[PDB]
Amino acid sequence: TKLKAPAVLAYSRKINPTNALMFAVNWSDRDNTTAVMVGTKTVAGTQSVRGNPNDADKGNIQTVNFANLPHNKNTLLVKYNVKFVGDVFKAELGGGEYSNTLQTALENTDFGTLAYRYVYNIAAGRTLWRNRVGAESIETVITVNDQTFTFSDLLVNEFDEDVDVAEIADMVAGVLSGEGFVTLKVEHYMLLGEGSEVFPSQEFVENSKLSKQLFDLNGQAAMHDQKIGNAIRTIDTWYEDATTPIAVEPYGSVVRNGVAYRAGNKTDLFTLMDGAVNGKSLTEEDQMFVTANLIRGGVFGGGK
Amino acid sequence: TKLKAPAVLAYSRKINPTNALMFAVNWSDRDNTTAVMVGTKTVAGTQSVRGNPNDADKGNIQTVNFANLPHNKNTLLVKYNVKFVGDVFKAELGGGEYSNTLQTALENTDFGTLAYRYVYNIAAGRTLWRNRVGAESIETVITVNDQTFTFSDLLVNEFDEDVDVAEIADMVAGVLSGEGFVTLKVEHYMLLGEGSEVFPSQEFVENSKLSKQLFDLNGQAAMHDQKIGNAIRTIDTWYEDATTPIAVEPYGSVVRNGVAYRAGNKTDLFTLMDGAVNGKSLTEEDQMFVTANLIRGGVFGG
Amino acid sequence: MRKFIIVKNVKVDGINAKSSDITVGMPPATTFCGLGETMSIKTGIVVKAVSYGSVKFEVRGSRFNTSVTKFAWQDRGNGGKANNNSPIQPKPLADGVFTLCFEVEWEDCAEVLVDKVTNFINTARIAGGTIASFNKPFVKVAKDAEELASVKNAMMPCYVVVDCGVEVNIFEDAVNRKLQPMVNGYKKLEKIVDNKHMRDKFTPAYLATPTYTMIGYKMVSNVDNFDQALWQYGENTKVKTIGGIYND
Amino acid sequence: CCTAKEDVTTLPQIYFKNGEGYDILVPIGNAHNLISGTEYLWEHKYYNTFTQKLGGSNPQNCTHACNKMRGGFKQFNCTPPQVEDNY
RNA sequence: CUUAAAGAGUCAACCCUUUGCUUAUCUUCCCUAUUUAAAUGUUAGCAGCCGCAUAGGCUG
Repeated sequence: TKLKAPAVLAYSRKINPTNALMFAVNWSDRDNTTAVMVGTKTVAGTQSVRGNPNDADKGNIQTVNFANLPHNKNTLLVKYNVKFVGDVFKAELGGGEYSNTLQTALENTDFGTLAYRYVYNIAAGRTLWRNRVGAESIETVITVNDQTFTFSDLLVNEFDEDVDVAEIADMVAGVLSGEGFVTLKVEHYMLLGEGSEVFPSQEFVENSKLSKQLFDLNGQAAMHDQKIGNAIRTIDTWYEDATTPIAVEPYGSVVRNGVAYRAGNKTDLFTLMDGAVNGKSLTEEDQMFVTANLIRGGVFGGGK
Repeated sequence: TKLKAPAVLAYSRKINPTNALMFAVNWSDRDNTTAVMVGTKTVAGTQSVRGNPNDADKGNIQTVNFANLPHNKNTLLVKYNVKFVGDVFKAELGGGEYSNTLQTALENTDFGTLAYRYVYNIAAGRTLWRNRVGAESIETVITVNDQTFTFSDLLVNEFDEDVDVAEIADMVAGVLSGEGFVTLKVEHYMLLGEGSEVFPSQEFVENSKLSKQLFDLNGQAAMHDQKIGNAIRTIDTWYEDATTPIAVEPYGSVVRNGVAYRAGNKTDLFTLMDGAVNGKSLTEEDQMFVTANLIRGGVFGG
Repeated sequence: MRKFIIVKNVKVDGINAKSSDITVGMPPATTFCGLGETMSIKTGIVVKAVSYGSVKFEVRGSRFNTSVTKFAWQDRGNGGKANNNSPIQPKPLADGVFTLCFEVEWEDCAEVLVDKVTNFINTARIAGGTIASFNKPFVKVAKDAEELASVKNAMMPCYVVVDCGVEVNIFEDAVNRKLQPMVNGYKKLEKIVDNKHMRDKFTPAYLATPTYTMIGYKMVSNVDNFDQALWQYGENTKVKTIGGIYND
Repeated sequence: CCTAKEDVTTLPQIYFKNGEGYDILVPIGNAHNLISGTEYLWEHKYYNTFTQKLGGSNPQNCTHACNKMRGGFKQFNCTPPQVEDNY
């Protein structure tokens, strides 16, 4: 009767970013780059914890990683690549019937908009996260298919119209809508000032020697591929009471803040996917949300 | 009933100093800077603890880091930059309602006084800590927005009125009370004397061959950005029975003296924050203190 | 005669560094043999053996503890819980730079082989890790054991993996022989009955548990017999080197 | 009590070449190598190892070995040597 | 046909005071550096004219 979902339905991710390496340059001398190295320092502080005042007179010594621009370079340079891949509907472990009728129900999905918002998050430098705070200007250089595009200061929380973002979203939507691949080589330049703190990815480790460990590749500050990924796929402006774009998540999850904007309101990925497969009609943006979840990849479990 | 604070309500710091580098110049030839390098030396001493006189005949060897001006330069030059960042009421991690009603409760905070006292701590040279002792004179240079300002003769422990401090604090308060950012670029020149011991930031290393270790960057003596910052936000003269300004800490903690001038008397940041969100009224100086804690940054949740 | 294709400096970011429950780090030979077989399936080129070497490698985390990856919510019936950090299994990741060499059956011209190889690599991963950049693959050939040495040194520089077998067992050999365990194959524990939940509806399925050998890393140069460093599938659902156990 | 319990969800699945055909392998871990070998590497002072605690936060809900060996299990640190920067 | 397929670690921070490394000292004996040699890369480039000149062409 009802076409139910497999026990596990799995898709691979289709936006594949690399690690972001962090160099230091001068804004008007971008061909003399030097790597930003992770260092270690002592940090003494107080016990300023909301709970207990009875131990605020004691201190706490700590040691942490830190990363800074040198005192003779004013510009942070962040480098990475992003590979977009097609065949966004070939399941990796899910069955045949459910996945194929879903591929059929979603072939009319607005891929131009998804490609635009991906490329736009890349070009405006949302992937730079806290490295955006306090920048004089941000300049993004994207090299794709022997073409070089330059982007100056761009509004991140609005997907404002730009002819070059659209010109790259052309090829990106062409690959996503069909098959093949396309690789963008991305550079970011931020004018922060000589000696400014940069913000590499923070490590999630049980390490008693450090209170804060920054991600490093042979000592050089870097950012996790998965964090750049979480930045790029932040395109969801379609949940109820929508304010700012959030990352494509099956439950609209922002565990960061302790809320999920798609929990228990008929608008989660599984409700909408069961709808799409079982004959129901989908909004253009519900189609976009479900297909963006497929682009995200995942191992969606539960069912029979 | 009560607006409970979200468990992960946190603000990011808004006064961002860099690490300070330590050079040596001559007082009247400031274009010939050479860097102060951290060295290592043996130090032999006595066992002179208050407790045991039985070890008073025993010695002790150590190796320690040390930092001196050369014997041909008489002036220490400390360099750093400080970036002030606005949106001091937009929370980093906390949700909406608690943070939004707190932002509404504090829109009448004296941003002029906050900016003035920050800029003043920078201009009077409090950020130099022990490098201020024994100076024939101190000369501070702050550059901001293609404008240069020089300071000599400023009392560190009093917020005396000064026209240049106020003129810089104007831009600083324009950023802190609105949006945007601004970078003050700071140099300090101290006439200490040739060969003078200088005082970089000290490190802690569990067990090392070194008993006392100094903060260096590529071998050059330096000061932690957090130490300069702690000097910058020493503006709190509003705790009970206040003598001198203390650094803005939610409990007014001064761990170096083992006391907390705002702990356990309904003057801490958490009591005042709860009151402000839950209808109760704050003094003008209490609004200043709470906004200064928001500019400090930190986690304000269970 | 004997043709090889070499791809130097394969920067890979995001490797699934857990090869088994007791080995975390360099991806094992089973992984690179599976990569070679995937290429065989996807291009049609017959892949005799593969030899891989580490140029750079780093497991994420500290010296004695691997990094955690932040699990995102993924399963049905969890909406009443997606407002909190998802529970979390261990999944150590790593980042590295490798040099690969595939022995292939090729009769055509080198340009066609190189282009097909590149077009495959552009669609692949390595042990789950995203391939960020690789050099242009190039072909070499060997008749006698003299040209085999040239093919060998063409991979320079990198540390390749040789199989030095198991004397007592994994743990005793690690302690005494100062070598490194490595997943070399699998042991079938039980046949799986229903392919309702498998990658295939038809392929034979088994619950398995890894089988290991004791390996060593050596500079492709210092290796004398290059066959001792070329890994391929084979007997008893393991993998091994063309030249057997390493002692020249 | 030594009865089998088949379950393949969440577990990895690889193809493996069996005589120019393929078997699907579903790997599971061996209790002996972690209980015994952890104790052994501890006895013989083998330090080239990662410590890995299994069944986080609530181990007793996972396995008796996890429940009573809360310090963690030792894994062979299989990092390879790296080509030095200078060449 | 890769222990395949999937994933944001994030806020904040004063490490501070003080110090004698002291005494003494034999590094000694012996020694064949040898044969031989194409720097090749023909060097590989440029000085003057006409020119609206980084269009093209021409002088021994």
